[PDB]
Amino acid sequence: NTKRESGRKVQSGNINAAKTIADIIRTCLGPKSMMKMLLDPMGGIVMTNDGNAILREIQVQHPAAKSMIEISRTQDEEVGDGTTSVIILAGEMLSVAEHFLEQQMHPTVVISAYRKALDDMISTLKKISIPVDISDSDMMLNIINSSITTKAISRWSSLACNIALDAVKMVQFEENGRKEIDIKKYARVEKIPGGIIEDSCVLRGVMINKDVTHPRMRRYIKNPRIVLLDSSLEYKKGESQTDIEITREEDFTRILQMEEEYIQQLCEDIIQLKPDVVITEKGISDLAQHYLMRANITAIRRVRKTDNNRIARACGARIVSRPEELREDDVGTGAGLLEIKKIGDEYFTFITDCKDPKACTILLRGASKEILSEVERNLQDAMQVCRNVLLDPQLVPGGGASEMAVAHALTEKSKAMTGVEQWPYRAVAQALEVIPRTLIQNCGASTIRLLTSLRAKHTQENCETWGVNGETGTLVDMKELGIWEPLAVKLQTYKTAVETAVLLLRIDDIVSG
Amino acid sequence: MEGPLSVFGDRSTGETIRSQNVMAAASIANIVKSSLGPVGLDKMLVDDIGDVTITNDGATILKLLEVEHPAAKVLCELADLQDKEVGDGTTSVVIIAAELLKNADELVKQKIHPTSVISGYRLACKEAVRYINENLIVNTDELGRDCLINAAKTSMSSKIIGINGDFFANMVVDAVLAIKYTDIRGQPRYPVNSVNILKAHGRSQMESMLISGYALNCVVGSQGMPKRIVNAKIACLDFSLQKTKMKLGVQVVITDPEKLDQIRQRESDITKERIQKILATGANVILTTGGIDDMCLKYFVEAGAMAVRRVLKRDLKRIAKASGATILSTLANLEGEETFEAAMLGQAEEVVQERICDDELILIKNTKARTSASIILRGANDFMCDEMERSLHDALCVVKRVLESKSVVPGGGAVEAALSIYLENYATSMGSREQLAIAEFARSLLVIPNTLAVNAAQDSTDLVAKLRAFHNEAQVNPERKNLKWIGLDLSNGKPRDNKQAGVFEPTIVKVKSLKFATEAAITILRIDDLIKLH
Amino acid sequence: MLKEGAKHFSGLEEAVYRNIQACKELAQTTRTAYGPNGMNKMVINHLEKLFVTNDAATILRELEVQHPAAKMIVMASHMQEQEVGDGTNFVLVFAGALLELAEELLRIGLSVSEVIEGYEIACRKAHEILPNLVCCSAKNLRDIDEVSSLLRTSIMSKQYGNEVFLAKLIAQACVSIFPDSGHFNVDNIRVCKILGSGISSSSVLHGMVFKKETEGDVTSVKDAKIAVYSCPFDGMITETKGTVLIKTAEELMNFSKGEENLMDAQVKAIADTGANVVVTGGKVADMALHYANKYNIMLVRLNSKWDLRRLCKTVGATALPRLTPPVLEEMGHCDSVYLSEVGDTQVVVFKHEKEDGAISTIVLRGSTDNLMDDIERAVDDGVNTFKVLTRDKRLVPGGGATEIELAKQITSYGETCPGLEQYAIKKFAEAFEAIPRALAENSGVKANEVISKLYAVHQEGNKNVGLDIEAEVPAVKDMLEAGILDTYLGKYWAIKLATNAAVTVLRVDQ
Repeated sequence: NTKRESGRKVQSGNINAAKTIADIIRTCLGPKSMMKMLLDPMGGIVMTNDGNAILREIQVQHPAAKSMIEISRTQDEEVGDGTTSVIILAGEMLSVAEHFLEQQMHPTVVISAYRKALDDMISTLKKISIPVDISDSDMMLNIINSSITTKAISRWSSLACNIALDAVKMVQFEENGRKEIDIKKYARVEKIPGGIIEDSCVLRGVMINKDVTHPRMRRYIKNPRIVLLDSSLEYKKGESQTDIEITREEDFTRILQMEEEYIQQLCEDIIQLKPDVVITEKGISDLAQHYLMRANITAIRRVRKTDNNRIARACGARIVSRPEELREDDVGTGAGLLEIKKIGDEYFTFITDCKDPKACTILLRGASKEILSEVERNLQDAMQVCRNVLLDPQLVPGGGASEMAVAHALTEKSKAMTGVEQWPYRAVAQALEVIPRTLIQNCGASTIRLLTSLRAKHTQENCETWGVNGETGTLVDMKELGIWEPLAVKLQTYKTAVETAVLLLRIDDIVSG
Repeated sequence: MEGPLSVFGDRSTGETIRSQNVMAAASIANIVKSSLGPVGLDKMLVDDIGDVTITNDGATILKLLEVEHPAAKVLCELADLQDKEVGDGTTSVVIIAAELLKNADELVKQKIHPTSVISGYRLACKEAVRYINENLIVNTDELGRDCLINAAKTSMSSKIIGINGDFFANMVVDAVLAIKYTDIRGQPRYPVNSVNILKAHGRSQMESMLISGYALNCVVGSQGMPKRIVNAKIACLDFSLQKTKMKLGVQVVITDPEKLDQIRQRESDITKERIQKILATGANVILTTGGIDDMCLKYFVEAGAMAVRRVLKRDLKRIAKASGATILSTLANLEGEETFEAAMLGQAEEVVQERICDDELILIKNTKARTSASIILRGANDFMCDEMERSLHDALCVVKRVLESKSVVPGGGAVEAALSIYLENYATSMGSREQLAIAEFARSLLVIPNTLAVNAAQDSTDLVAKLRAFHNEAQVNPERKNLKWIGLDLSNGKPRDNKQAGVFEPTIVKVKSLKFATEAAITILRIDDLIKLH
Repeated sequence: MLKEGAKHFSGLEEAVYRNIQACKELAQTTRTAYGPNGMNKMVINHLEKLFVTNDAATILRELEVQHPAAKMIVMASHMQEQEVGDGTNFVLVFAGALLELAEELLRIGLSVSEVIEGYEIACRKAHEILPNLVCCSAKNLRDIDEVSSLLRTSIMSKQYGNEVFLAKLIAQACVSIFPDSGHFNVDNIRVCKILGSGISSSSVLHGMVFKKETEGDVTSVKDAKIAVYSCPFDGMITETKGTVLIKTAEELMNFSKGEENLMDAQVKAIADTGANVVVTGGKVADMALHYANKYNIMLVRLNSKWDLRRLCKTVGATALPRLTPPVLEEMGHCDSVYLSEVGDTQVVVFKHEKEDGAISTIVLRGSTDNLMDDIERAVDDGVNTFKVLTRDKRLVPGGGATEIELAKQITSYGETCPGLEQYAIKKFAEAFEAIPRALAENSGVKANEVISKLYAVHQEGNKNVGLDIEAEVPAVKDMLEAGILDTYLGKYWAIKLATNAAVTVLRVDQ
């Protein structure tokens, strides 16, 4: 429409929106988490350690609160964790740096100071990034346990340690000469009903639960060859064309059972030509599956065309129409295991594949229906580590001490790179140290004096190598505390926080058309 | 709101409604001030309640806005006229006219004849265009100290990927010459969007590679089919050969699947026979488009079926017209029943398959009936290749337009600096009432380098300091003078005395921007009989 | 307050905010009051009279406040002014922005005593490195140029436009004659405005300058004894009495005959007792006058309250109206009595010269007193700037170039220590920064353009801003190497006294 808002009032309005979001989430961060309680507008209490569940249900304000969800959903899509971490960084830089730089009135040199701050971050980050062995599970077990122990639930953390550390190593690119981080479609989590953690087997490969659910279908074949159309399946799926009577209820029932009867006639070639797995990307009826029991062949239904390529390249399935009339078959083996387990009347087909482009979804078991989801939550924090240790064997220590170490590295380069640049460049260095100060604020001491003891620690002996505890508030070795910071989170969350703070600085006008 | 609301049509009848629309026009113009130029600020603009967009392109902003004032309205109309011309220069016409429609009602009131202020605007417009044709002081890109290379290197320095742009300078010089697609007048410049630009990630960051002839992005790593045979003849294939589902001839009513089975064994044989009759005709490199299933790909690679599949259609339409090929002279079937003819083939001096950056690409060296060139880049990563792509296209567009107009002008408010001055010097020579028609017009030019400076945090006061310090009174001559200068670089917002940069826009985009910015103040004047309606 | 008791004007908001806010507003007018000025301050008074000035000591005495934090600091600005000359502009503006930085430490959660002791460590360390920033000295106070080199900064601290002619002219009016070995006149330097002969025609007249017109002939000797009287001579007019307009005019003639023979003997008894000059703070009688010409005694027609008290100090006389034949109890001191035409006005000139007992008086000539009474304010602190009580005044960089020279040292010193006093040492280096930021905003550019350069130049001592283009765009002005100097002592007290005031006013909550 016709709408214009004058400058400073909007950029300050960006500050008031983002900082108040950054208030409680900074205290909801880490093992010193608080809980953000939303009272329902229809009555009812909701408190978690995740403000994204809180914010997306409640009325999001317009000026800067809308952009923080957008940078969070990108943060939640990639690694999941750190959505709490991104939003508290940008609003803190938005509050501390901007307001007097608004008085000196320059947007541009602030934006250039973000480019100076991001590059100074990487140089001091790699020097303290410590390589752990990707060929040793216990070197990876120490960091994957650190991400799960943000909660007080640590009983089945080791069950989450066992399955994830070997699956994501098998999840690779389609380029297949490459590692680093897995993709969410190629690494999924689903719960398997019933079961015990003493039967939660380590699955690396892809599971197909649209496979066998009845024991007459395919039993223990090492190459489950998925069979598309054209010799064992044909194109006829219609009707024998009985007469159309508009004044009868039994007419519309007969036309559907005649449709199923030709699907019975398609599977007559499945008896005579003997597949082992047949597929249908349009989905078949359950009554079509009973005649496949007479064929002793499993079905695959409610799937897509791209699901069948990524499994058959992985599990070693040959794309055939007959096993007696072959069609230049695929690889004969890519599978390390063929195992089908049952819960009730539901067989769950597993096949473990080795360094393969599969759309992986792992096995997980708990003890109960609610505690099946607790294992599922633990594997979510597990896969963030397993992609990162695939991404970066090097990684930093820290409990927020690295955030101070980035903050002090800027301050030295603030005094070294003298000029007009240093005043936004030193102001954003002040914004970083507030967050671990708040983590040791919940620990409880003269946290401002500790903040001095943070900085005197940095340049003298150890930047954050000897770091600080964020559950006691004491300067501890973060290598000896066993708590480690994920290096990709140190990459990604800093990259996202500087981009949001640029865009909220550039805006001073909103319209509604 | 000021003025009466008892009458309809929001009529206020006089100085209040003349004070209304100067507020309604300036607020539109104030939006473009934040987003002016490459240093202009991005605005997050909500579309309905949840849909947002981030823009600093003013024409895209005005598409979002819904006018409720004629001062809101005609600024949207005149800016879209320049938008359908180019899309550039639409920012300048909006900001200036808000001051112009403050100045026009004061003086068209003061008629001996009312159009004299308007003709004074047009005389100021024509005084610009004459000296616009007299500009060679700043912005030559048709040559430089070396060549168009000097223009392109500073243009690739204006588009930052670091300190690079040195090897990238030669790409922009080739691009108007590598293309030969017929423009108007048969000019030696040719459109820059027809250039085959390819990426190759992970090598020297400065490095760029020129290829004589067009370069085809063909896939490697999935196909291993015969493609490396060196030829001089190519075949372009809008074709697809599947094994699964290619032929239908039996209805779904017949109760016999055996009839559906026996015609399947004939469709699988003709795909292998199709590539035999193509290779028997005389081709040895064929270029097949995609469209086959994911199950039919894996059979062609390990067993052997000669093709080059899933090639880019955006290159293949260019290369087949470049090499003398036809892709439509034998299409009456999409299966392996017809044979291949000799008129579909392309012509080159040789077709060599060079593997480089671990990627075997098909380089059509010296396409015949038009000899061309292509450029494949060398970055260090994917996103580093993604940055230099956007670094190219703006330098591709600005150099192509300066080759069109021989006389070319500085860009932004740089050219407006002498137009702010020497039109007012021209205004005093006209004498009477029409002087301030030119003078208020030339006064309104000053805000364009000013508001871009604030967006660049340079803040408008050294900008009016330097540009007035250049302009010589004893030497009102621009020619290339060391006694007056007019240039200014906008990406820093500080005057860097340059004439090879990519921030200096040609004559053509500027002279039309002077038309509609003048016309917009004229547009509000065109009323007769301000009334209401019940 | 919860109860009927506890009358107080400070508290949780008011001590943290409003005490500093009151010190902010007094320092708000002194943002451009030291160094180069475009700033001017018109005042109507408790006298309700129009004056413009740039000396804060004239402004702040017109200013009244109920805030004791705002009230206390202007006394400490006087304590620097009692000790050294100009720099009393600096004491308020330094401590004012100092306390604003202390609010920000109180925003974080720092204890007040951590903020109290924080600037105290910073006050001591800065006073250590400050004599290492001595760049020159007044090696020859008899030289006109070395004296004028110091004075150009303090006159600039009133007005940049008159810094060069007056600094010569004060040295031409000889503060140079003092060896400064315990020699400094405080009232025999007293600036004498002569109306007319506009402000560049201001002149030099050593010894006591009296604007009052010389009546009668000149003294019999220049070695004359100086008789300084409050009102020896009178002038007669009267009106209607208790019964209106008295019954005769004979006693009017009888009172008039003895009145002439009274003032005949008054000039006679002064001539008998040895004094050959009479000072009349009252008006001149005609009958007294024509016997004074024959007795060859010089007369002053009228004198104000300030004229007698300088004579009772310098000559050593006693001021009392003589309704008796006067005798000498006044002991004339000056051995040279001249009459000069300054501003074409009969000017009484008294003169004597001693080693540590000399007199040398500033005289000004200008076409407007309301201009010239502010020009003398540029002279007033400049003469007291010579009172360092040393020959070698240990000259530091003038203009404020020492501030960025200090601020490099202090925030480096603030980084090295631990503590919560650690932050206030770093904020103390920020307190040097605020004054040239406020001056450059009167120069015509932003502060961040300027203050980036003065930190980036190096330990240099020379690089600063004036009010030129070199102040504006490059922010480099030779405020050390172009005749712009300041002394150590004025810089030493103004940092000291601003510190002790600001530490004092920070502890109070009542």
